[PDB]
Amino acid sequence: DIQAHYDVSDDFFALFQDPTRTYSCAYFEPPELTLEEAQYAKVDLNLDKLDLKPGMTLLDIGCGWGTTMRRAVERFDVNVIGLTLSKNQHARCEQVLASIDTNRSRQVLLQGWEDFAEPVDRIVSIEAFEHFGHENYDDFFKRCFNIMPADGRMTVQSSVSYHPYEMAARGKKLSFETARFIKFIVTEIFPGGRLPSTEMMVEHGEKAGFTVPEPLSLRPHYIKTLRIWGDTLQSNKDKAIEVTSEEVYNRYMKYLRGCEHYFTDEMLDCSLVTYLKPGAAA
Ligand SMILES: Oc1cccnc1Br
Repeated sequence: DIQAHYDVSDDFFALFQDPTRTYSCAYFEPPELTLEEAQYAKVDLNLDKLDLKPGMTLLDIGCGWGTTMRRAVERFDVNVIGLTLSKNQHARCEQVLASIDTNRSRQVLLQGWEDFAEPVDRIVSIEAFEHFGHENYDDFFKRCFNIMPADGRMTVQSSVSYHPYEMAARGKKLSFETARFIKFIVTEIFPGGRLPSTEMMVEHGEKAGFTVPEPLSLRPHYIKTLRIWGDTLQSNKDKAIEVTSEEVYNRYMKYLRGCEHYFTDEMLDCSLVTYLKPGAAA
């Protein structure tokens, strides 16, 4: 109920996101890409790590509006299974996947990874991990390990914080201030969320039996992403307030400007972590 109060219509998000409605870090490689092109570049950055071969099945955990799954089918000629908890995203994904000219299997399930136990070749998860909760991390990596073959690979892209000990080292004043903003994100933007640390993402993966190379930082790309999101929301103030309220407009400008600030101050990061099964190709 208190959390439900923070429910926001998809129409609001459309007033600050690119036409694909991607609600995650873009990849500005090369630097001159538009937000929309950078969102396709981020999908490619993830898929290009997964050693995907024709006829494999890719699981997308938190499949959004289906952009990742569509690009995987079109680029790699693979079957796809998407998991989402959003009825609207589910509806859109079925139609996105049905639209694709292919013989490959395309499936979208209105459920979480907890209830998913089908064999898959590869797994991608782009900024859903912040919504799982710390106590679920061992079950998540065990599930992911067990449903993949000997050459399995997974990418998880997640916003991350630092252990309070690490935060204290970079200024106490800045340490408490960051913790408070994180509390705001996890209360008002992603209610019930939890930012993991990169160390947590890595060590939970290793405990489950994965090889974990050095994670890729997307920090500078998230700064560019949040700058464009904030500037776009600000340019649509009138329409955003009209579609929601002044409260919600102020909340999301605080979020977007705030994240840009703490990413620039290197008190937040965004990690793309690769998880390799022992039999993964070299
Ligand atoms: O299973 C979950 C949990 C949270 C967010 N998305 C998914 Br799919």
